[PDB]
Amino acid sequence: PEYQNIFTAVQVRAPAYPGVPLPKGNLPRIGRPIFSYWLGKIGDAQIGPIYLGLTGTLSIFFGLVAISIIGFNMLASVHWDVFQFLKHFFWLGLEPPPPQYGLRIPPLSEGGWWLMAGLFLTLSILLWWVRTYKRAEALGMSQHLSWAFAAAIFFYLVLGFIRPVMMGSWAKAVPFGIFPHLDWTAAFSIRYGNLYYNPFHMLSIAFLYGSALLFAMHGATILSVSRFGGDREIDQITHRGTAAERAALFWRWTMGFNVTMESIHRWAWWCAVLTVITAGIGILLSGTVVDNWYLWAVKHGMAPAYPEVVTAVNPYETA
Amino acid sequence: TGLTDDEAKEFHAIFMQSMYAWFGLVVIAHLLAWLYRPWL
Amino acid sequence: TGLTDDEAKEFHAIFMQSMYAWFGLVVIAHLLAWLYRPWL
Amino acid sequence: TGLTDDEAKEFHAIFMQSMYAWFGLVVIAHLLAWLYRPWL
Amino acid sequence: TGLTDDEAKEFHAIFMQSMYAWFGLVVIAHLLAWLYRPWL
Amino acid sequence: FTMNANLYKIWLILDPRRVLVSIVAFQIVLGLLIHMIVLSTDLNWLDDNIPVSYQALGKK
Amino acid sequence: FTMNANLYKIWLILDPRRVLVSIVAFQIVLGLLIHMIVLSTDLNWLDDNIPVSYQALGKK
Amino acid sequence: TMNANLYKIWLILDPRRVLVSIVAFQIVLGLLIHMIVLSTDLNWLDDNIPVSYQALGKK
Amino acid sequence: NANLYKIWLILDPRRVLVSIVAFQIVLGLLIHMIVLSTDLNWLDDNIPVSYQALGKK
Amino acid sequence: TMNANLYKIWLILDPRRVLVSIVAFQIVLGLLIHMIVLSTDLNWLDDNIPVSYQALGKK
Amino acid sequence: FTMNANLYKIWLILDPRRVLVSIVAFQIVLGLLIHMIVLSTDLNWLDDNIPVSYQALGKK
Amino acid sequence: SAGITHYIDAAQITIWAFWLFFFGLIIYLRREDKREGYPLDSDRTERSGGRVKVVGFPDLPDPKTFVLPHNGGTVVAPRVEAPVAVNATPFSPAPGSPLVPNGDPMLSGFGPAASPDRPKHCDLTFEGLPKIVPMRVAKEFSIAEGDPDPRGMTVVGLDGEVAGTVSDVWVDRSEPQIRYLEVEVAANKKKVLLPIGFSRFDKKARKVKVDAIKAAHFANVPTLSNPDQVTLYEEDKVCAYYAGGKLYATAERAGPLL
Amino acid sequence: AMLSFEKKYRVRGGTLIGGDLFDFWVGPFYVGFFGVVGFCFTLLGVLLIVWGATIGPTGPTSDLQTYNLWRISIAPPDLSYGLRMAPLTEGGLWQIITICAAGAFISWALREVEICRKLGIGFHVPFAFSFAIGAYLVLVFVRPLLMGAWGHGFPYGILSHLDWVSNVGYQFLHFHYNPAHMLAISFFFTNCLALSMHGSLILSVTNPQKGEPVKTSEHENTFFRDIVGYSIGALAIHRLGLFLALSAAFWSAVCILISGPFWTRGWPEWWNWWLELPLW
Ligand code: BCL
Ligand code: BCL
Ligand code: BCL
Ligand code: BCL
Ligand code: BCL
Ligand code: BCL
Ligand SMILES: CC[C@H]1c2cc3[nH]c4c(c3C)C(=O)[C@H](C(=O)OC)c4c3nc(cc4[nH]c(cc(n2)[C@@H]1C)c(C(C)=O)c4C)[C@@H](C)[C@@H]3CCC(=O)OC/C=C(\C)CCC[C@H](C)CCC[C@H](C)CCCC(C)C
Ligand SMILES: CC[C@H]1c2cc3[nH]c4c(c3C)C(=O)[C@H](C(=O)OC)c4c3nc(cc4[nH]c(cc(n2)[C@@H]1C)c(C(C)=O)c4C)[C@@H](C)[C@@H]3CCC(=O)OC/C=C(\C)CCC[C@H](C)CCC[C@H](C)CCCC(C)C
Ligand SMILES: CC(C)=CCC/C(C)=C/CC/C(C)=C/CC/C(C)=C/CC/C(C)=C/CC/C(C)=C/CC/C(C)=C/CC/C(C)=C/CC1=C(C)C(=O)c2ccccc2C1=O
Ligand SMILES: COC(C)(C)C/C=C/C(C)=C/C=C/C(C)=C/C=C/C(C)=C/C=C\C=C(C)\C=C\C=C(C)\C=C\C=C(C)\C=C\CC(C)(C)OC
Ligand SMILES: [Ca+2]
Ligand SMILES: [Ca+2]
Ligand SMILES: [Ca+2]
Ligand SMILES: [Ca+2]
Ligand SMILES: [Ca+2]
Ligand SMILES: [Fe+3]
Repeated sequence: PEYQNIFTAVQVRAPAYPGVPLPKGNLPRIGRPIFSYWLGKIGDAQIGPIYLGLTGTLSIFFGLVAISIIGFNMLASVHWDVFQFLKHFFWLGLEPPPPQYGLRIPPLSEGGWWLMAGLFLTLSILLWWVRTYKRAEALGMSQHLSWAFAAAIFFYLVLGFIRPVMMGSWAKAVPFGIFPHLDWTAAFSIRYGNLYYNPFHMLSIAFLYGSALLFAMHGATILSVSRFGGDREIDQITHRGTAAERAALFWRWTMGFNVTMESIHRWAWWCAVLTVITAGIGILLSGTVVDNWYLWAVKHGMAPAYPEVVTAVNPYETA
Repeated sequence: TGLTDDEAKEFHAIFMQSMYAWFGLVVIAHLLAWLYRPWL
Repeated sequence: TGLTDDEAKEFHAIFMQSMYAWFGLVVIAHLLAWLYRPWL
Repeated sequence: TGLTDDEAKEFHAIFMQSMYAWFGLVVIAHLLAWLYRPWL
Repeated sequence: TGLTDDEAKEFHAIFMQSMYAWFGLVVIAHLLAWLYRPWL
Repeated sequence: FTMNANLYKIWLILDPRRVLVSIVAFQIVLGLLIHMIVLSTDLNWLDDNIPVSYQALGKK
Repeated sequence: FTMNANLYKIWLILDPRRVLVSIVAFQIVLGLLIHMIVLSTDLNWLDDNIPVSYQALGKK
Repeated sequence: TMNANLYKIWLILDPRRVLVSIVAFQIVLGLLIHMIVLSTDLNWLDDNIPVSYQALGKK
Repeated sequence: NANLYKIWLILDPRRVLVSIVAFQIVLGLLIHMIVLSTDLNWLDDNIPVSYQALGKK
Repeated sequence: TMNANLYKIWLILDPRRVLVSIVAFQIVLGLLIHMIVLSTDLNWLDDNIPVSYQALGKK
Repeated sequence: FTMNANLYKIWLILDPRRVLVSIVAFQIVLGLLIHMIVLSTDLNWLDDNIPVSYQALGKK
Repeated sequence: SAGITHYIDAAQITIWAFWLFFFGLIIYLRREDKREGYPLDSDRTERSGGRVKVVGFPDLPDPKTFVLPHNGGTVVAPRVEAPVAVNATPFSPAPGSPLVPNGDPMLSGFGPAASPDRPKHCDLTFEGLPKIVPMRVAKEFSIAEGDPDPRGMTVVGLDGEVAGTVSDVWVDRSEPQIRYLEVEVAANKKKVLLPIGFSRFDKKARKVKVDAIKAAHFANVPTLSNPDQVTLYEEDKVCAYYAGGKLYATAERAGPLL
Repeated sequence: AMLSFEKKYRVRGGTLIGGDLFDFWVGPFYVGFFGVVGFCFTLLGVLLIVWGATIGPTGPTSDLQTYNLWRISIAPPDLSYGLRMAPLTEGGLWQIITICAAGAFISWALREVEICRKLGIGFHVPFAFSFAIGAYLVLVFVRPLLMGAWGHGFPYGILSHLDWVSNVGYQFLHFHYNPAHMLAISFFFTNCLALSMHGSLILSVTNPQKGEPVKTSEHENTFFRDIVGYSIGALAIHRLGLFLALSAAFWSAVCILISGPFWTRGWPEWWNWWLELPLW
């Protein structure tokens, strides 16, 4: 019956803290920070202000462009009739260029807007990684986001520049819509064996799990010992305490081994990065490498073998 | 900002020029090419 | 709230007027509209 | 807000001449295209 | 804001020169373009 | 405005900034909304009828 | 106004501002919804009939 | 007509909001035009003339 | 042009600057594309000759 | 014509941010140029020159 | 309102604001929801039938 | 893959790659995992696992140098630590047997209410002033517009019966979040910091029940050296107490139910 | 053995349903009333399964029967024996294992609790673990029941259990459109993003730039207050986390409890109620 740190019960407030000032080059921060009791009944109720440098704008701009394309072309589809646009929303989208112009600039119509819009969600995305490392260390901060961001941004390119363009196919590159995009993953699994057989996916999974696992534990753990300032990890990292005392101990008399209020945060950043890493891996192999991972698998002695209560015939042979 | 009026311009020129090394390097690249493969 | 009766009318009058400027502006829009391609 | 009547009227004036700057440059824009490629 | 009329005015011309510089640099871009392959 | 003359009162409860700005947006959007919903099915002067010759006849 | 007589006490329990800005939207939305829904199937005056076939007669 | 009583406008509306909001609107809107138009019949880039210098020169 | 100067007393010049620079970078990268995509793909399609078509073959 | 007035800019804009970032701006674009010319315009490598590098090589 | 005599007490346990505005949403949804159900199925009085198609006869 | 060697191609190489560098990085972590708390203490048991190495397979890493904030000493890791006391007696001499909290456990400072001796220097904010302070100096603050102000709420033992009340709710200059509540006890007429984390709000009756320690225990609550600010050392100190209550405040709790 | 500072927490008792007996440690693990049992199932599984590895498909002789994790897999009984003990060889064994595994996660789960008590801490951990526990039941129990078949669950194959999904997944064609699977997926993603941020940030403040101080929240709470504009807060992250994950699970849990016993058409269709709205 103890206040289980769910939603900050009683809150409090103080003026808008525009963060630690920045050196000679970091333009002025911008915004008149706001407060939201609700949002704040979970976290730092203050809102903003936010920075906006060159890449900051430069990137944001290159952002709300593809959107203004992948967004436009899409609406066009349902002949500028929003009503249905609203209906066939989750279905709509913008497809890539036809297998002909494999790499050539597709016409203003046939998959053109997609290559256009694409490149603008190729830069802005890559430019925003800059809007990190930049605003990152200019805080006296090292780089670990910027890092991961790549690992992720890596996989994104393994779904474009690096592979789709690597197989000469302005098609082999994912569409641009929830469902259709939801289909690309579907389509892919097929066109090439069946991904469940490409290790680097069955791998990249365990990770997307671990993260779904760990940052899910340490999120609790912290909480469990959040009374003992566990949440204050920062210092716990430096000057330990009963927090990291009670915590790690848990896992010690649980799964045996254990670690530190520091270490964990490591595996964290790792499993995560070691996810999109393995992602873009398979996705890169699958295409210009093995064509059917199911065959691959068994051909390596991997793929299992069950009895056979059902089998069919083969027209191409008897006929 | 972060500068004055003298040391400031010292840079204006110092770099302005250098850059032209490029524009020039680029132009040799754009002209030497044109001579090679005519693009249109 | 934050305002009193005295400027309550002033903001009231300045805004009300303009509103009718658009109502006349757009009514006219729908006029040339009907002129061009009649609808329903 | 953040100002008084004085600074206010001055802005509005110059701010207008700048708006008619557009309408004129854009209307003349439309017209030039209107002559070339007729829409409707 | 954060400046007076003096320092401000100066900025207005200096960048203005470089601004039209664009209108000019890009006008020569088109005019020589329209020359090459007429569009519309 | 036979009755909407006694409305003067409203302004204190209805903040000027909240009512002014917010309504200039609803218009800025619906503006496009309409032209889009109408441009979509009703009639499309853009691709509905001539002048549409230059596109086909003028093209090749 | 069988009940509208004593109904005045209503302003007292219901926030003037909360109820005023609320109908402001419900009406603003209900109406855009109704013209959206009716116009969809019932009578789509837009792409439905007359006066002339701007598309049909004009396009061709 | 409007201007005389419209200076009082900036007396409630910040100059920055109008200066900032308008630029954003004029350009995104400007863009959604050639854009929604370009994809429309009166396309100009690859639609018609001048003489098919591409079709002629290419082949 | 006369009265245009007063704008610098309310809006941070640096802002509009970096704002403009980013605006002309995407646009240009856009236009050259929005056109090279449709109008005249001056790069690959018409000139000078097909060293690849008439050559590779 | 306009060269003289501009030098006063350095005080207002930091050299490092503008200089090193451009260092990239210049490098990024030139990489994505061969990227566009190489991808579509012409493939100076496998284009013209006896593409029979493997037709006369694999043999 | 016979209950009233014995029904007044309800309001000491049920906050006026909590139940008043609350039911206001309930009435608003169910309603919208019902037309949605009936209309959509039973009889779609709107696009369903009579007096007769207007856009269909005027279109062709 | 389990038998030995079968197929042979390219991609299958790489699967070996990552699934190698993994077993490398895995160790990296292992080491980085060991920084603090290492090496182990007793021989109550040996290292469970495949290869029972001296002390952990990954040779303990080297010292790490933590450059603390302004006006702050420097910390490193690993960093040998001075053995502590064990105010308890082993229920059994058997390795792995529990240690009973001699005398009054509530303060015997053991397990359920034990703790380390963090630096005795109030952790400060960005520039200088100390982060966690009472709403006294935290005058530039204000209760969340809406949330019922806790100042004046009468605390109530887990036994139910009152146990003093409250005073200043120690906010923070770093994050506008309440971290402590001053509790002018009833018997001590003193001040005992209440760890919000342990304080359950009951905005209905102005109360703030804490199912952690009986009303009386608010007297044995480690007293604050200074009321205008609290140091890390004690930051852990006040907390750890109530903590014990979780397994002390009642004979019931500690002992099994079935 | 004990940690540098563990030696001072190993109080006596704190157990749940009894356990003041085996209330001791071994290596770095606390036993109690649950560390004990879980073990049982463990070998009467980890090894009981070995029997399976031994037996295989046809029999321990069939060329089909192998010893390669990649292939080894214990198959559930045929839908035939609905909600009844199947012949180990034909199904039961599978059930048996599963029988155990249930408790092995119910024990270790509870054991976690006793611990959570000893170390006088919060219990967010187990409570969390439970979801994860549950999602394993509502995916080999809650479902198969509303399918009248135990053998109607899934296998225990190193990768073999993969297909089991492949099928049951396609049983609705584009499983992808399942409303849940969409969200539940989304979470298992968002989680793998925030995580790839917190665990990053921290490891970027406590070990910041060269010749720099162990930064303070006075940075963190701004790090994103700059890039993205706003910062959920520090305490928060360790909330959003559990949230995401402890939801993602419970979601997916729904995701496959309804797929079948609550919906037979291809999901893509479910998405129709949308279209058919008397509006567009
Ligand atoms: C479309 C048919 C024509 C064609 C017609 C045109 C037309 C018409 C125009 C261009 C223009 C440009 N074209 Mg072209 N172009 C063609 C084929 C090409 C090809 C190609 C591989 O085939 C390439 C690589 C280019 C490349 C270019 C760019 C050099 C140039 C500017 C674009 C821009 O807006 O940047 C965005 C701008 C910027 C980042 C900054 C502006 C630069 C100013 C001068 C500096 C500001 C001063 C500041 C205070 C000091 C600091 C300097 C830096 C910021 C550090 N063209 C074909 C053959 N091209 C434009 C041009 O040349 O303008 C001069 C133009 O108007
Ligand atoms: C349908 C077939 C017709 C057609 C029929 C109509 C009809 C019918 C109407 C329009 C209307 C409009 N059409 Mg049309 N239109 C056609 C083709 C076009 C094309 C085209 C490229 O082909 C374009 C670009 C347009 C463009 C336009 C807009 C000019 C206009 C209003 C838009 C709006 O909602 O802003 C909205 C509003 C606001 C942002 C704010 C409210 C305005 C207030 C009064 C003053 C702002 C005050 C503020 C607080 C002070 C600060 C100042 C600044 C904001 C800082 N039409 C075709 C040929 N069009 C409407 C119109 O123009 O009415 C006059 C209209 O009624
Ligand atoms: C569609 C058929 C025609 C055509 C017909 C038209 C028509 C008709 C018009 C244009 C217009 C434009 N066309 Mg066109 N156009 C065609 C083909 C093209 C092609 C092409 C590659 O083929 C291109 C690149 C363009 C590009 C352009 C833009 C340069 C221009 C403005 C758009 C806009 O939204 O302004 C929006 C504006 C803004 C965001 C800025 C705000 C304006 C105010 C007054 C200034 C701000 C004040 C501030 C406080 C001071 C600080 C100064 C600086 C900002 C620092 N056109 C074809 C051939 N085009 C428009 C135009 O140029 O009008 C003059 C126009 O009306
Ligand atoms: C497309 C048809 C032609 C062709 C036409 C052209 C044309 C036309 C041009 C090029 C240019 C270049 N081409 Mg090409 N090119 C072709 C085929 C190739 C092939 C190939 C394998 O076939 C290659 C590898 C290249 C490669 C190159 C680059 C060397 C060069 C510059 C690109 C760049 O972005 O620099 C990135 C730039 C910079 C970083 C900035 C300037 C360098 C500064 C001085 C270094 C930084 C200094 C800093 C302050 C100090 C710190 C040090 C570190 C940076 C930290 N080309 C074909 C045959 N190529 C351009 C060129 O060479 O200009 C000279 C050019 O204009
Ligand atoms: C289905 C076949 C029929 C049909 C049969 C029916 C039937 C049968 C009924 C309706 C009803 C309604 N129909 Mg119908 N209706 C049809 C076609 C339509 C069409 C159409 C375009 O074709 C439309 C737009 C409507 C619209 C409507 C609504 C006006 C109406 C009430 C909704 C409600 O639940 O209140 C929501 C409620 C509330 C917000 C609050 C509760 C009300 C209380 C008593 C007052 C509030 C007190 C408050 C505390 C005081 C403060 C005052 C202000 C709030 C500040 N119908 C077809 C032709 N319709 C219902 C109706 O009108 O009942 C009167 C009804 O019973
Ligand atoms: C057919 C192929 C279909 C498909 C079919 C299915 C099917 C069929 C199912 C899922 C399920 C799920 N799918 Mg799907 N799915 C597809 C594509 C995807 C994609 C994708 C990017 O393409 C994603 C991200 C997902 C994501 C998801 C998850 C939301 C969801 C739950 C997984 C889980 O963690 O259970 C969490 C599970 C557990 C916690 C239990 C295991 C842990 C136990 C308690 C402890 C083990 C201890 C051990 C035995 C002891 C030894 C010690 C060792 C060291 C471990 N799917 C394709 C389209 N998907 C499943 C689901 O919804 O489950 C609810 C499900 O049944
Ligand atoms: C294992 C690695 C995981 C990961 C890591 C990761 N993601 C990251 C990072 C890292 C390390 C970042 O550093 C970066 C980030 O958040 O930086 C602050 C990011 C990020 N991950 C993101 C998304 C994302 N990550 C995903 C996944 C993952 N990222 C992996 C699980 C997914 C998926 C598919 O599950 C998504 C969708 C972004 C939030 C952010 C990168 C943002 C970026 O590059 O933005 C560029 C700029 C724009 C898109 C412009 C936006 C335009 C306007 C600001 C908005 C206007 C409205 C909008 C257009 C709506 C339409 C309205 C119209 C009517 C106009
Ligand atoms: C959203 C919740 C996430 C989560 C949370 C989570 N997991 C947890 C916890 C928490 C909070 C723990 O506290 C607990 C832990 O590690 O405690 C120290 C744990 C745990 N999560 C584990 C695994 C695990 N979690 C997974 C997922 C998740 N766990 C979710 C992503 C997954 C997968 C596949 O995604 C796995 C494999 C364990 C390592 C551990 C629980 C260990 C335990 O209680 O083991 C008991 C039994 C044994 C050691 C012996 C096994 C003997 C059995 C008789 C055999 C069972 C056979 C099995 C059913 C077949 C498997 C074959 C498959 C390949 C088909
Ligand atoms: C032929 C042949 C060999 C046959 C085999 C025959 C055999 C061996 C038969 C025996 C079978 C048996 C009985 C096997 C069981 C043996 C046992 C007991 C194995 C241990 C079981 C077990 C659960 C092991 C752990 C499983 C693992 C590694 C899961 C990985 C998940 C993962 C990444 C966990 C992270 C672990 C860490 C680092 C935890 C520490 C940790 C965490 C998580 C915090 O949150 C935290 C917060 C604040 C401060 C500190 C900490 C902290 O230290
Ligand atoms: C009309 O629109 C209005 C005005 C109403 C505004 C509304 C807009 C809306 C609602 C937009 C909505 C957009 C949505 C929902 C988008 C959804 C997108 C999804 C789900 C995308 C999913 C996956 C996308 C992927 C994987 C994209 C990959 C893109 C790549 C890899 C692009 C690569 C580009 C490259 C490499 C370019 C290189 C340059 C060239 C081509 C020249 O090199 C040769
Ligand atoms: Ca598709
Ligand atoms: Ca027309
Ligand atoms: Ca009509
Ligand atoms: Ca043309
Ligand atoms: Ca060409
Ligand atoms: Fe953490």
